[PDB]
Parts: sequence; C-alpha cells; structure tokens
Amino acid sequence: VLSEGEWQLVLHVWAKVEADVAGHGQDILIRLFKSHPETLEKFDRFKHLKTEAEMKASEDLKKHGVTVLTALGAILKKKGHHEAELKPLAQSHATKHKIPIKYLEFISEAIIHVLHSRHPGDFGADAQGAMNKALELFRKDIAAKYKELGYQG
Ligand code: HEM
Repeated sequence: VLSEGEWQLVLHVWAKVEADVAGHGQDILIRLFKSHPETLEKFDRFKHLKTEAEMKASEDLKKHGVTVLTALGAILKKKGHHEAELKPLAQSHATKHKIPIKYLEFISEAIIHVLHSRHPGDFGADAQGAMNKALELFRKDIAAKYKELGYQG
C-alpha cells in the first residue's frame, strides 16, 4: 500500500508526462523492444520493425504508446483503487495478447528509465522509489488476476 506522500510523488511526475504523452510512449516502447526483444515479437502489428530508426518513424507505434500510457495514467490516478481498470487489461493481456507478468516488469523498467531521462528534477530517488512501488502494485494486482485465470505460470 502506497502512502499518500508516495502517491503525490507518483502523480507529480505523471503530470509532467501528460504534456507529451506520445513522446513518452515512443521512448518507452522503443526502450522495451530494444532491451527485451522477445517483447516485440508479441506485437504482430510491430514485428516488421528491425531498427530503432524504423521504430521512431512508425506512427502506428506512436499511437499505441499513447494507448498504453493513457491506460496507465488512468490506473495511477486511482491511487490503488484501480480494480475496474485492471480487470479488463489483465483479462486481455493474459488471455488474448499472451503477455507474461515478467514482460510487465520489463515495461515498468522502461517507464522508470524514460521518466528519469525526461524529468530528473521531479524524479529523484524518493519519486523513483514511489513510482517503483506504484508499478509493483500494478503488477501484483494484475498477477492475481492472471492467477485466477490460470496464467500466472
Ligand atoms: C503498462 C503496461 C501496459 C498497459 C497499460 C497496456 C495497455 C494496453 C491497452 C490499453 C491495449 C489496448 C486494449 C486491450 O487490448 O486491452 C493494449 C494492447 C496490447 N498490448 Fe498492452 N499494455 C501494457 C503492457 C504490455 C506489454 C508489456 C506487452 C507486450 C510485451 C503488451 C502487448 C499488447 C498487445 C500485443 C496488444 C494488442 C496490440 C494490437 O495488436 O493492437 N502490452 N495494451
């Protein structure tokens, strides 16, 4: 359970993201795909992309980055009271997209890295720890739904 002070740190940096949702989504997906290429293989939509320059030039990838970060921002702004938002995401990512929990750990690392690059003054260690906690809570609650459905592994 995050404290109120931890949530304020999370949402203070997140408010900085929402000024350029699409640029953050590109950086985060690109980092994810470069750092963990098995993740790219889960997107039929993106698996033709073989270079970082091709990734950066894809408008469809940029669109999907906005989809991802819009869903995550709606979850973070619930401060843990996010059952209604996680249900459908857990269900589609477990049963349709077939995304292991571990890949959610990978994208959490990419989110943290990109927020540190773009917002260092609002993402010192206290905020990095709080955001780590927020993303861990996201994964914990998604993993419980995966387990229900038979996909925790
Ligand atoms: C912060 C974590 C994530 C969030 C908030 C998120 C959010 C979303 C949303 C909102 C959609 C569209 C609606 C739906 O299908 O449920 C989507 C689609 C999808 N997601 Fe994620 N996602 C996350 C992580 C991942 C990861 C790590 C992967 C793969 C490694 C992944 C793979 C996919 C795929 C394959 C689709 C369908 C894309 C398409 O072909 O249109 N997601 N995600």
